[PDB]
Amino acid sequence: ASKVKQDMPPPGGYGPIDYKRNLPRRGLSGYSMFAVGIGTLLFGYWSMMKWNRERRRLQIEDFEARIALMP
Amino acid sequence: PGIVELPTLEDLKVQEVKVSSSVLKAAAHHYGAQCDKPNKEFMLCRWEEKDPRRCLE
Repeated sequence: ASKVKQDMPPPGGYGPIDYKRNLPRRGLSGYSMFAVGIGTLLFGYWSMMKWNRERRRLQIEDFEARIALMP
Repeated sequence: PGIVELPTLEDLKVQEVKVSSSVLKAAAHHYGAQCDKPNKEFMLCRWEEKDPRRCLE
């Protein structure tokens, strides 16, 4: 005496189902990354130049200590 | 071919310097500043005679 009951889609329909590709760009420009790399290299070069000059001075100092002790 | 002449053990005696290498390294700069003259005389004798037996004094 009841209505016919069956597995049916809801009245109206279903919400949209996405199927198309989604691969967003999400990236910097090439110039930006190249510039960051070059700037990092230059900063490292300057730091290493200072440190190596100081190291050469220290080496000279301890070499002179050896020279003083040699006789 | 000849006899090698060597100084006697009494000749080789001296008041030794019994301080370690760290003490010497700590003092080295002032030591080379103050005791330059005998050290340089000894080194000149050494490099001109080419014989340790001629620069004991």
